[PDB]
Amino acid sequence: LNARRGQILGMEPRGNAQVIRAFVPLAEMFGYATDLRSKTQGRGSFVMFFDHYQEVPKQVQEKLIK
Amino acid sequence: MTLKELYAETRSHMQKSLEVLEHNLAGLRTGRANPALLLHLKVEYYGAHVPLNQIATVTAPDPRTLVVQSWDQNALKAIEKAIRDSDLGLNPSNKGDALYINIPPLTEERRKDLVRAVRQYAEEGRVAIRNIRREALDKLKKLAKELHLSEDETKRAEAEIQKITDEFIAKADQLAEKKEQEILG
Amino acid sequence: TKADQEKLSQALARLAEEDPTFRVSTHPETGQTIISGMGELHLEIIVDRLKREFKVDANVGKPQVAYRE
Amino acid sequence: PTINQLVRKGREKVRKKSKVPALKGAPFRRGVCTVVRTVTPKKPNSALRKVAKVRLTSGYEVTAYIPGEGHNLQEHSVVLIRGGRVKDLPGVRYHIVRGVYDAAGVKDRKKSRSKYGTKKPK
Amino acid sequence: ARKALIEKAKRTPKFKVRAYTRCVRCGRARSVYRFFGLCRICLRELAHKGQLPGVRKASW
RNA sequence: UGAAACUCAAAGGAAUUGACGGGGGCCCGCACAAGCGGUGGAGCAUGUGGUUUAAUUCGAAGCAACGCGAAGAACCUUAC
RNA sequence: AGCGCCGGCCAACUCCGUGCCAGCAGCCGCGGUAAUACGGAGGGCGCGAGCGUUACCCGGAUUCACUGGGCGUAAAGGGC
Ligand SMILES: [Mg+2]
Ligand SMILES: [Mg+2]
Ligand SMILES: [Mg+2]
Ligand SMILES: [Mg+2]
Ligand SMILES: [Mg+2]
Ligand SMILES: [Mg+2]
Ligand SMILES: [Mg+2]
Ligand SMILES: [Mg+2]
Ligand SMILES: [Mg+2]
Ligand SMILES: [Mg+2]
Ligand SMILES: [Mg+2]
Ligand SMILES: [Mg+2]
Ligand SMILES: [Mg+2]
Ligand SMILES: [Mg+2]
Ligand SMILES: [Mg+2]
Ligand SMILES: [Mg+2]
Ligand SMILES: [Mg+2]
Ligand SMILES: [Mg+2]
Ligand SMILES: [Mg+2]
Ligand SMILES: [Mg+2]
Ligand SMILES: [Mg+2]
Ligand SMILES: [Mg+2]
Ligand SMILES: [Mg+2]
Ligand SMILES: [Mg+2]
Ligand SMILES: [Mg+2]
Ligand SMILES: [Mg+2]
Ligand SMILES: [Mg+2]
Ligand SMILES: [Mg+2]
Ligand SMILES: [Mg+2]
Ligand SMILES: [Mg+2]
Ligand SMILES: [Mg+2]
Ligand SMILES: [Zn+2]
Repeated sequence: LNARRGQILGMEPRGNAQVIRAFVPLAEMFGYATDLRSKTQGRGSFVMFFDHYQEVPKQVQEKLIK
Repeated sequence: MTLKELYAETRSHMQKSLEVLEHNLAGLRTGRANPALLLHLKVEYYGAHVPLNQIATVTAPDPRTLVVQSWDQNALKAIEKAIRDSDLGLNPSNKGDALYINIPPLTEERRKDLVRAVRQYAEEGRVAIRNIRREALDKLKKLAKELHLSEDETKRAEAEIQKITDEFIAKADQLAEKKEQEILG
Repeated sequence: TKADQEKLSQALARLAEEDPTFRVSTHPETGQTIISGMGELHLEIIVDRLKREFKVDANVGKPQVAYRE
Repeated sequence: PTINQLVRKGREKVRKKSKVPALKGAPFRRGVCTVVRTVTPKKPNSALRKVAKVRLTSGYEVTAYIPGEGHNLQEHSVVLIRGGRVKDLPGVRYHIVRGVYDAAGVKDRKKSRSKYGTKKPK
Repeated sequence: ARKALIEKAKRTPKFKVRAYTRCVRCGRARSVYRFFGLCRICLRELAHKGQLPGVRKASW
């Protein structure tokens, strides 16, 4: 989740199980559809909702212009 | 006949009754993340009814939802009317070669009959086991007699049968124990 | 292609007064209609229902990176 | 029967059996659905008609019919029911009125709108 | 192949064994009589019609 | 003595005209019989079924479809 | 200026879409590629600031029959 440009916010239990909540930019949120299957053996889930705006680092900034 | 081949025959005979249990436990609306619960269902493929395990691919990605991956989009409408079939009370989306089924949190009216269903399939498995064991002792009654075998021998053959029988019982108890905690979870 | 373009603009018109969250606006430069939305599932059912209730001679990309400056 | 007989016993009056028990003396009754279903009818009709089992505020839980094309009803949906049977759907003694509570009208009705809860077009 | 085959039958082909009689009022490739050029159906249509000279119903 | 819930759009009465009868009566047709030569069995001719096949074109289905539409398929005919 | 209807009862007809599907239905019943019966349109009938629906009472029900019904075979003569 962090190598997906993630900034964690905390974790909590649920079905025991446990829930984890973070902030991830949409661009790095495509493979994550089926990636939770590759990891959790098909036992995880998610929801994903938009939040806000920010300023991408100049590593991806100055390279998106092409 | 003989002993080792009677045990292998027994352990084999009891396995089939055990796997039959697992079949009966998946095909229930469990925690409802199960894929095989929807894998067997009466449909309508070209007039004739047939099991959809020769029609589509059930796969359970996330637990809360489930997909019934199909390969015939005129059968998905035959499946969709066959999912909307009296039972599960579920509202599936369809098409785009897709067929999604989200699962509501099991209510205490259905959670009530789920456990009750599990333990029922549980006991019947054990009775399948125990009825096989008695078949095995009768296989032993003749086999000891037929072969002019010792007494203290034919005693341990009984205990060795019990050892075997308490094998398939503990697993059967453990199967329906887990499947419950997924319903209570 | 090509003469059934006016059913597209009339298809999503039945969904504008029925679902007022997503938008349909053509691109100035590059020039093309972009069907906005809220998510993949939101813009999968619009793509599905149109292809199977409204025929719509169409096939799309499509990413969704929709940046702003 | 003799005039005398009629004095003794008397002409037995005929009783009107109500045709809608769950309604319980009301014109309408609110309820909540337990199943969303499609049930095939008897001979010689073949289809899959939209039927929703509803547990009413009268304590009752009967089988209700969803008229028109396209419904949004699901489990936990709140709905209002009226009278009305179906000659070829046994057990179904009641109709669900479109356009009330969680039950929404049919889209793009033109004829006979007020029966299907469809506002006037623009 | 109905209108293209009766027109094929008007054009003299490449070799003479391919010569087949085609009816001259309906277009049959079988039961076509060279004495009438029609076919056994258009024979009976016109026999009763009398327009076949002399051709009358036989009964002996 | 004798309910109901539920469920059906009929359950019935007689009579009429048909058809049917392992019902009757009086008849006829190579229908049986009485006769005579055949088929099935053999080898081939010809048509279908099936499979085969790039195609083995389509139709005809108990009688009343099977030397039938074809009273002339090497090519043509010929639709595959 | 809206609502209901426009298969028979029962007043008011065609077109297209659909193909025992989607749906209508108060009864008998409609939809299996020419649907006056389904959905829309054009057209028509009926009412009007109302129109349709559900629930109930009575009517038609002479179908609890005093007015004004029956009981051989239809439901019904009591075993005597
Ligand atoms: Mg000892
Ligand atoms: Mg307006
Ligand atoms: Mg022609
Ligand atoms: Mg030509
Ligand atoms: Mg001839
Ligand atoms: Mg008679
Ligand atoms: Mg008679
Ligand atoms: Mg006779
Ligand atoms: Mg022969
Ligand atoms: Mg053939
Ligand atoms: Mg045919
Ligand atoms: Mg004959
Ligand atoms: Mg009216
Ligand atoms: Mg009329
Ligand atoms: Mg009229
Ligand atoms: Mg006319
Ligand atoms: Mg249309
Ligand atoms: Mg109507
Ligand atoms: Mg009838
Ligand atoms: Mg039509
Ligand atoms: Mg009508
Ligand atoms: Mg109409
Ligand atoms: Mg009344
Ligand atoms: Mg009157
Ligand atoms: Mg009157
Ligand atoms: Mg009266
Ligand atoms: Mg009467
Ligand atoms: Mg009287
Ligand atoms: Mg009477
Ligand atoms: Mg009687
Ligand atoms: Mg007595
Ligand atoms: Zn001719």
